[PDB]
Amino acid sequence: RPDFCLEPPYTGPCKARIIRYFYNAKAGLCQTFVYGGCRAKRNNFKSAEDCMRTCGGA
Repeated sequence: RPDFCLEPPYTGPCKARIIRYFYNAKAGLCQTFVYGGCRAKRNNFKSAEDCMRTCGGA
């Protein structure tokens, strides 16, 4: 798994409330977080399947 899967979710400095998935490497699962709308990092996915495909295992 790519190293970016280990990074914490990044809301960023914008003020929107957009629900996105991130890979929680401590839990081994994709979970939701609030993205602010700009300056997304790589551990930020629009769907659970893309998140799991990119960063999981079981």
